Amino acid sequence: DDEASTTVSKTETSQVAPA
Repeated sequence: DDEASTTVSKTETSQVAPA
């Protein structure tokens, strides 16, 4: 829930969207 998009595909590219 840190990055909004998804739990599944939660990688570095996902983490970049907040930080």
